[PDB]
Amino acid sequence: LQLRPYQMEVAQPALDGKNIIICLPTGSGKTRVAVYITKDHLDKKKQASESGKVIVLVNKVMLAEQLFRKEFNPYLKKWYRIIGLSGDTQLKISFPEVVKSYDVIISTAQILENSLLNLESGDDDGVQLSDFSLIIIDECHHTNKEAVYNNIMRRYLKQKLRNNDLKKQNKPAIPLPQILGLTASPGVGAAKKQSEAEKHILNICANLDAFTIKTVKENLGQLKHQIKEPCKKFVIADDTRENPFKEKLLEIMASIQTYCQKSPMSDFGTQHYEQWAIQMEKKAAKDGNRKDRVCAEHLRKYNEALQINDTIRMIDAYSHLETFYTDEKEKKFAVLNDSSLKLDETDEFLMNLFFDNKKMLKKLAENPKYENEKLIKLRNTILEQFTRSEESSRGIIFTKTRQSTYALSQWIMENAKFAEVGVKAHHLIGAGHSSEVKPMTQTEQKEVISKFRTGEINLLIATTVAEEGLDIKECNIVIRYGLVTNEIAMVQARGRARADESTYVLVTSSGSGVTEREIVNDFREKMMYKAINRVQNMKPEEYAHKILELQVQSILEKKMKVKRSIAYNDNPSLITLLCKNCSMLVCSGENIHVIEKMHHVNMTPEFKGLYIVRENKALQKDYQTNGEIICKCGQAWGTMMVHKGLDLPCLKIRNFVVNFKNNSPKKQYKKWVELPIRFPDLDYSEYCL
RNA sequence: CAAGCCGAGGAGAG
RNA sequence: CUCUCCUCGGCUUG
Ligand SMILES: Nc1ncnc2c1ncn2[C@@H]1O[C@H](COP(=O)(O)OP(=O)(O)OP(=O)(O)O)[C@@H](O)[C@H]1O
Ligand SMILES: [Zn+2]
Repeated sequence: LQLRPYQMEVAQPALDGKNIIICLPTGSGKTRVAVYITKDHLDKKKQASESGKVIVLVNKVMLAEQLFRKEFNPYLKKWYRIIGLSGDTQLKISFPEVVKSYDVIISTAQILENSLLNLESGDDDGVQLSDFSLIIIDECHHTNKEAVYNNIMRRYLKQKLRNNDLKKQNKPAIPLPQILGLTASPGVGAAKKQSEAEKHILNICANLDAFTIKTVKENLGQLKHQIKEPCKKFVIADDTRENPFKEKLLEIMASIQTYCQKSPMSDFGTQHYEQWAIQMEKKAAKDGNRKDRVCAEHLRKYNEALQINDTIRMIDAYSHLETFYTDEKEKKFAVLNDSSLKLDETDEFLMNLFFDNKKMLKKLAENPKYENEKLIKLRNTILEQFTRSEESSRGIIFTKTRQSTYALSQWIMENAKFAEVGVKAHHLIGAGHSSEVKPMTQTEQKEVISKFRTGEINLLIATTVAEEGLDIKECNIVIRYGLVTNEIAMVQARGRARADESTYVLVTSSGSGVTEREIVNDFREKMMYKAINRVQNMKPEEYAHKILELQVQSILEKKMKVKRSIAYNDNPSLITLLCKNCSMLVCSGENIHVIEKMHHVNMTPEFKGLYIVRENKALQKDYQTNGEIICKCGQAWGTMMVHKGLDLPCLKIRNFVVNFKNNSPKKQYKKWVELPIRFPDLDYSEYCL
C-alpha cells in the first residue's frame, strides 16, 4: 500500500508510460513495487474511462500461487478482481474467457503463448496482446535465444514495427501495452570484453522494448542500512593419499581394458574418458559387436564411482555398484527362471572380476584413516555457525548432483555431532523425470519449504533449484560444495543470506579449477555494472537507433530459423528394431502404433512373447502399476501402459537399435521425434472384430 | 501417485 | 558441433 524512498525513484518513470527494466538487488521489495505500479496503472486507466488489465508472467509454477497469496491479493482484494493460473489448476481451459473478467492475472507463461498460437493457427477463440494494457514480468534475464517469453516479445516487436511503419502510412495505430520487466541482475551473456557485455545488455533492452534500466543510485544509504551483503569466503583442501581404494578400482578398469584391447588415450576419473566410453558403446552397437559395448557400460559406472569418490565417501560408490550388479544378477535369475540355461562369457568374466573383490572393497571403503578433506572442512564450517547462532540457525547447502544430496543427508543423519548441535537436515531436488534418479514432486517441495520456514529442518541440501524462484526464509550459512555455474546463480545465492553474521562460502579441491571460475564470475558481476552505467548515460537518440537495429536483427534472425524449422518423409515399414545389447530382432515398423499421437506401443502377441516383467522399485518404497520390461538378454526396453483397460506395453527408442533395409547405416536416436518417418495411429480394428 | 511425449535455458568437458 | 550434469515449462495414459 505504501512505498519506500529508493523504490519511489526507480518506479517513477513507469507511472506514465515508459516501458522499462528494473534491476535492484535481492530482497529490496521487488514484488511490492510491482504491486504499487499495478494499482496506480489500474486507477489511472479508470479515471480516464479506459479498460485496464494487467498480466504478470513468471517462469515457474510456484511463484504464481506464491504471489497470488502473499503480495497481490492481500493488497488489491478490495479494489479489483485477481486470479492466478498455471498448469496445476483447471482454470487453464477457458483462458480467453477469464480475460473478459479478472483485471489482474498472474500466470505461468506458456499458457499465453499457447493461447496466442491457437488464435493464429486454428479457429479457437484465443487472445491477442491488444486486449491488455500492461505486462509485468519476473526474471527478465531469461529473455534470450528462443526462450519462453522471447517469443511473446518477438510478437510485440513485430507489431510495434507494424505500428511504426503505419504511422507514416495510416493513422489507426493499434495501442500496444506497457511493459515492466523486473529482475535482480540482467547478467552478462558470456562475453570476454566490456563492449560485448554492453551489446548483450542492449540486446535484452531491445527484446523488452525498454527505455532505461533505472538502477538505484541516489537513496543508496537507506539500501545499505535496510539491506546488506554477506562475506565471501573460500575453503580449499587437498589430498596426497587415497591409494588403496582408488588404485583398487583402477586395477579392475585396467584389467577390463586389457580384456577388451582398447586404447583410451586418457585418464581414469574424469569426463573425457566417459565421452570416449559413450561413443565406443554407440559404435559397437551400430556394428553389433558385444564384448566391447557392455564393458563400456560398466566402465561408465566405474568412472562415475571415481568421480563421486573425489567428493563423496567410498561407501556411496560401493552402494552404487552394489545396486547395479544386484539388479543385474536379479535380471539374469529372472531370465533363467524360465526355460536349459545358457551363460555368456563376457558377463561371467565381469561378475567374476567384481564379486571376488566385493568384500575387499567393502573392507577398504570403511576406513576413517583417509575419509576425505572437503567433508571435514565443511564439518568445521558448519559446526562453527551452529555453535555460534544457537537456535536461530538456518542453512543451505548447494551441490551439483542429486545422489550427492541423498548421500549428504544420510551422512548428516548418521554422524552424531550434527544431531547434537541441533542440525536438523533435509534434501531437495527438482521434478524432471530423467537422469537415472527418482525425482521429487512439487508437493514434497512445498512441504519442505513450509517445514523450513517453520523450523523443523534447519538446513536444506539442494541442487540448483534454489538459486531462483521459490521463497526460502532468510538464512545465514549458504555454502557451495563443488558448483560454479555463472554470475547469476552466484549473485542470487549471495542475496539469500540476511540475518547478520551471514556468509557465502565456497568449498573446492586444489587440482580442479573452480576458484578460477568463481573469480571470473566476480569480475563479470563487477563488469555488468560498468556497462549499465555506460548505457544509462548513453544518448537517447543513439540508444533508440541501436535498439531499433537490434530489434530488426532479432526479427530477421527469427525468419531465417523458421525456414529451416519448417523444412520429413514418411516410411510406413522400412526399418527393423533390434535389441541393443543383444543383436536380436524385436519388431518391425508396421507392428507399432501410437496413442493420442504421443505414446508409442506394440500390440502383437509375437512381441508379447519376447519379454519378461519384473517388480517396480519406484513403487516398492503398495502395488505395482507400471511394470518395467526387460529382454531375454537383460537389457531394459520399456514400460507397461494401461489404455482402455488393455495392458498394452509401451517402449523407448533409447534402448533399441535401428536397421534400415537398404544398406544398414545403423543408428541411435535417443528419442522418437529425431527420426523422420511417421507411425500410424492406434485403432481397435486390428486384434479385434 | 506411477508412466511417457515435446520444448527451453545454464554449466562443464571434448 | 557432440556428450554429460542441472533446472524449468506445457501435454497425454493410467
Ligand atoms: N515497501 C515495503 N515496506 C515494508 N516492507 C516491505 C516492503 N517491500 C517488501 N517488504 C517486506 O519484504 C518481504 C518480502 O520482500 P523481499 O523484497 O524481501 O522479497 P522479494 O520481494 O521476494 O525479493 P526477491 O524477489 O528479490 O527475493 C515482505 O515480508 C515484506 O514485509
Ligand atoms: Zn536383448
